[PDB]
Amino acid sequence: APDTSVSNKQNFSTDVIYQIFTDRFSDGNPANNPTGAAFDGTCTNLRLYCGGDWQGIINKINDGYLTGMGVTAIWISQPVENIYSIINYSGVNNTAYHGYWARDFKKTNPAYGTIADFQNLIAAAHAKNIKVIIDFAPNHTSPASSDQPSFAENGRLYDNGTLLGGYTNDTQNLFHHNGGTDFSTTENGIYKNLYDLADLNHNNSTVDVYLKDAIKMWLDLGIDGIRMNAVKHMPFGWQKSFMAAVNNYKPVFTFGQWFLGVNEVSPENHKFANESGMSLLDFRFAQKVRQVFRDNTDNMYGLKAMLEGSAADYAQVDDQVTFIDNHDMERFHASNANRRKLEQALAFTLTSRGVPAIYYGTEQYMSGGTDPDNRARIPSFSTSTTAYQVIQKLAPLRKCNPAIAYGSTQERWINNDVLIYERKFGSNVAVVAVNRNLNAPASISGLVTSLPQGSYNDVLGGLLNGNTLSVGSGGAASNFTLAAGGTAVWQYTAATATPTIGHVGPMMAKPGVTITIDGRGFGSSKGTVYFGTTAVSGADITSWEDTQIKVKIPAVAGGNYNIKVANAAGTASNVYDNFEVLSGDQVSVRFVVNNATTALGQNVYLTGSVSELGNWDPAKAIGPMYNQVVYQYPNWYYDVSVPAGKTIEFKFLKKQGSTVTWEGGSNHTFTAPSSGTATINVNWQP
Ligand SMILES: OC[C@H]1O[C@@H]2O[C@H]3[C@H](O)[C@@H](O)[C@@H](O[C@H]4[C@H](O)[C@@H](O)[C@@H](O[C@H]5[C@H](O)[C@@H](O)[C@@H](O[C@H]6[C@H](O)[C@@H](O)[C@@H](O[C@H]7[C@H](O)[C@@H](O)[C@@H](O[C@H]8[C@H](O)[C@@H](O)[C@@H](O[C@H]9[C@H](O)[C@@H](O)[C@@H](O[C@H]1[C@H](O)[C@H]2O)O[C@@H]9CO)O[C@@H]8CO)O[C@@H]7CO)O[C@@H]6CO)O[C@@H]5CO)O[C@@H]4CO)O[C@@H]3CO
Ligand SMILES: OC[C@H]1O[C@@H]2O[C@H]3[C@H](O)[C@@H](O)[C@@H](O[C@H]4[C@H](O)[C@@H](O)[C@@H](O[C@H]5[C@H](O)[C@@H](O)[C@@H](O[C@H]6[C@H](O)[C@@H](O)[C@@H](O[C@H]7[C@H](O)[C@@H](O)[C@@H](O[C@H]8[C@H](O)[C@@H](O)[C@@H](O[C@H]9[C@H](O)[C@@H](O)[C@@H](O[C@H]1[C@H](O)[C@H]2O)O[C@@H]9CO)O[C@@H]8CO)O[C@@H]7CO)O[C@@H]6CO)O[C@@H]5CO)O[C@@H]4CO)O[C@@H]3CO
Ligand SMILES: OC[C@H]1O[C@@H]2O[C@H]3[C@H](O)[C@@H](O)[C@@H](O[C@H]4[C@H](O)[C@@H](O)[C@@H](O[C@H]5[C@H](O)[C@@H](O)[C@@H](O[C@H]6[C@H](O)[C@@H](O)[C@@H](O[C@H]7[C@H](O)[C@@H](O)[C@@H](O[C@H]8[C@H](O)[C@@H](O)[C@@H](O[C@H]9[C@H](O)[C@@H](O)[C@@H](O[C@H]1[C@H](O)[C@H]2O)O[C@@H]9CO)O[C@@H]8CO)O[C@@H]7CO)O[C@@H]6CO)O[C@@H]5CO)O[C@@H]4CO)O[C@@H]3CO
Ligand SMILES: OC[C@H]1O[C@H](O[C@H]2[C@H](O)[C@@H](O)[C@@H](O)O[C@@H]2CO)[C@H](O)[C@@H](O)[C@@H]1O
Ligand SMILES: [Ca+2]
Ligand SMILES: [Ca+2]
Ligand SMILES: [Ca+2]
Repeated sequence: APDTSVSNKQNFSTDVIYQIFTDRFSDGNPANNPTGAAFDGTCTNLRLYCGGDWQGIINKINDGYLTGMGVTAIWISQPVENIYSIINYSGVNNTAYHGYWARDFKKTNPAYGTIADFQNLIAAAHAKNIKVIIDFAPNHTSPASSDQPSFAENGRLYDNGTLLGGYTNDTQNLFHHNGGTDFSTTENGIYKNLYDLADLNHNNSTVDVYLKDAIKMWLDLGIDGIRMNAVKHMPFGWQKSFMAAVNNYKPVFTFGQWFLGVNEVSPENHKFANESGMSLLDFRFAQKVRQVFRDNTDNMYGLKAMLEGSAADYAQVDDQVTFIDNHDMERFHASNANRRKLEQALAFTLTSRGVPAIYYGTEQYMSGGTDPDNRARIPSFSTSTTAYQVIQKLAPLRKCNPAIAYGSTQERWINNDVLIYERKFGSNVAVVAVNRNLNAPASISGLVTSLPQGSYNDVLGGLLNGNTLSVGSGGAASNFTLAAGGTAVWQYTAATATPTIGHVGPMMAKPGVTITIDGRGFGSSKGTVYFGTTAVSGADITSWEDTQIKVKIPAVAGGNYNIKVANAAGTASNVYDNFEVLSGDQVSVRFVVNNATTALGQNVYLTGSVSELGNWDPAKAIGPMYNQVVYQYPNWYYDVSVPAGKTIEFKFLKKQGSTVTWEGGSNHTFTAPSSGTATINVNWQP
């Protein structure tokens, strides 16, 4: 199938995700509704179950609501069994309607449906060219009272019905007992409880092996993607090991939730997206959008800065899942705000780089404050809304115009309130004009584009007061007036002659695993694939078509390789960098070094004889390591993904900037577990 096929689990850049709060979408089966104090059929008490389930999703998939909108993928609440308790938080009853309080990762949440129901949902979706993404929160189980065991379900973790352990009397140390996080530091938010939620200990072999086995069941069930909950609250090294487990089995597009506040630009976050094996929800993008289009706290120069910066900071900016709101923030549409603000933010998002995600009901102009007022039941299934039509008109462009799915992004015209940007990929172009100023039109002169000479009709058909464009020679557009609150889209599509790679997934795996290379101009006859200088052709190239190529990763040494391809004629494509070839199956190992004294600003890192540890290159060292929670300075610790069963030599370094101090003596050595976890403890050698 082609790159845009529903069968493409490794690429969502040509799709448009619709995030569904399962309980608040559609109750397709009243028979599975919880009862009594745990239920409110009228969905007035937004903290109880409202009855929304998987059958309801199936129904809306079958009645054209989602298809008619151009939605090609859905992101649903965590499907696993949650606790059944009703939690009283200061006179307020609560339930796990949101699916974030897991109790058994190998079972379904009855409220949502059964295993069969889930299977039916997968089949119904795939039958309508709709991919299924599931939320997965392996950070914790549920709320628990380390003091009072009778509280809730004591954060009890079950394994397909078999109790593994609870928060109280945690002799096995399935959980963390480091108190609660104040979000003061990254390490603080990782090894301490998220609120009162029982923090799972991924360095516990039973926990590590359990979770990995769990996701495998869901993969076997047919999921096309994973949305990892609170990734900034789990060990990065462990998550890499988790992603390797997924990629080395059945790779599916995975993105994590790493919240970013207004104006927050974090290198840690960039590094995670660039090296974890998963992408992220674009909070940087979402927060700037809200400033620019919703709150009026930044102008188009901020949007432009975000677009340029993000393209340079994220190795795979096209893998970042964009959005304008979600279940953890005020609904984008303010009760008395001008609807055009939402329509414009949506139009911008749908035509921008990455993977667009639309919070359910956005298209019905739902308003609401923070939890749980942002999770009201969808008020209508109308297709006549302006927002609904904007999506219906733009969403499909991600499939028919590779410029929008894989194209670069360039600012072509700009001022305080106006942004005109261009997307380009092969013989495809798209230009988007946006005037956020709802009371003042703008005069556009001097606009230059990559569009071929001619007249271009607004794809939105003037729905958002757009207009026709006139392109002359050199691609210079004739003067035009951009209406107040105007938004227009102009495009050009044609067959691409030369091989051009627009996407690669997954971006991290061990040799032998099959990767998907998408783009255009590959030709119909098998060509060549390059991993760095290594050439791959013939049998290992499972399939080759103009837009998609499936090839097995060659048995090259672990490392970072640049991906390139050549058509049958020998014509080379562009280079898609940052591909990580694993040294093999991975395991999460905790490295601990004692007595590593440093000065303020100086940190300790880990370097080793394998690519997973940077092959002795300080620039590629692992860290900086932690020294507050699990161990205290001068003791340092860190959880790293390493090649399972390999004898590895390592050493520690002290670094300030790029200046590096090597641990003295000889190399430390150890053999990585064949499965599960392990902890290596050593003293820093002078
Ligand atoms: O059971 C807990 C909830 O679980 C479910 O939520 C999940 C999220 O849906 C999921 O997407 C993900 O999101 C979390 C993310 O992983 C974290 O990194 C972090 O993300 C950022 C956060 O979103 C930002 O808003 C911000 O937080 C700051 C906050 O904005 C700021 O105001 C302040 O917060 C303090 C409040 O101001 C103060 O009033 C008090 O809050 C109380 C709260 O009022 C009270 O009602 C009670 O909260 C209950 C809640 O009412 C319940 O509904 C239930 O929520 C569950 C959700 O419904 C699920 O969807 O349980 C809650 C907790 O028991 O208690 C609160 C605190 O005791 O204190 C606030 C904290 O000081 O400061 C914060 C921090 O700066 O920054 C974050 C990044 O640093 O949080 C995301 C949302 O939790 O994971 C969730 C967990 O599965
Ligand atoms: O949340 C706290 C801060 O978080 C963020 O900081 C991160 C850093 O930016 C990042 O680089 C990294 O830091 C690591 C650092 O790089 C490593 O070197 C290592 O540090 C260890 C150090 O090498 C060891 O020598 C030792 O430090 C000793 C230190 O040498 C010695 O002087 C003494 O320290 C005393 C202070 O000198 C003294 O002044 C006082 O400290 C006060 C502090 O002066 C005061 O301002 C106040 O600090 C605030 C701070 O101002 C706030 O901005 C906020 O800081 C956060 C950063 O902004 C974030 O970027 O909160 C702070 C807490 O109040 O209060 C301090 C105490 O009241 O007393 C000190 C003790 O006598 O002793 C120390 C200890 O032996 O140990 C170092 C680590 O223990 O590790 C660093 C972090 O682990 O990571 C940071 C967090 O992720
Ligand atoms: O492929 C090459 C090697 O790559 C890998 O090596 C990595 C290290 O394992 C790893 O630890 C890290 O190294 C850093 C080190 O940990 C830090 O401590 C520091 O090192 C500096 C050191 O602390 C300083 O004192 C100084 O070293 C001086 C040394 O003390 C001094 O005696 C003299 O060295 C001479 C030797 O004494 C002498 O015996 C002879 O060495 C022979 C060697 O005995 C013989 O076996 C053979 O060596 C092979 C080696 O066996 C192979 O395995 C292979 O090594 C690789 C490592 O295995 C990888 O892990 O190649 C070697 C060379 O072919 O042949 C040797 C030469 O005949 O000669 C020595 C020099 O003539 O002088 C030195 C310098 O004054 O400096 C050190 C560095 O400044 O920093 C290290 C990183 O720079 O990373 C390594 C990868 O870079
Ligand atoms: O003509 C090329 C020129 O186009 C854009 O410049 C605009 C500018 O953004 C407007 O604010 C206004 O000054 O009109 C200019 C066109 O004359 C691009 O921004 C700029 O990079 C480019 O050179
Ligand atoms: Ca139901
Ligand atoms: Ca945690
Ligand atoms: Ca790249």
